[PDB]
Amino acid sequence: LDVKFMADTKIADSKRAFELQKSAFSEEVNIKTAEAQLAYELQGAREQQKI
Amino acid sequence: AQRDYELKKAAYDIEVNTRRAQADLAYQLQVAKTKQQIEEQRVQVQVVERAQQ
Repeated sequence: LDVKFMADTKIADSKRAFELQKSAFSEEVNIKTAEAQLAYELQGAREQQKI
Repeated sequence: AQRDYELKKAAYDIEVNTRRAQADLAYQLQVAKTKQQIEEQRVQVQVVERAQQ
């Protein structure tokens, strides 16, 4: 069991690095996703002006 | 590797969506400009009509 708990800690430290980086990357994806969705209105409203 | 691709996709999608929005609304703008010329002459008939009356 002593070796077991130590093994579980190293698995957790590996988990930690991964989930942390997922979050960092998801922020970037989420940010540019919103822009991609709403750009049609940013341009659409701007074009209604001339129309 | 996924992130590296996802960001370029979103970046290109801004331009594609932007250009699509322009092309989509480009028709009605000209329809307005064309009607602008037409209405002038539609009511110009009223002036000529009244002048003969």
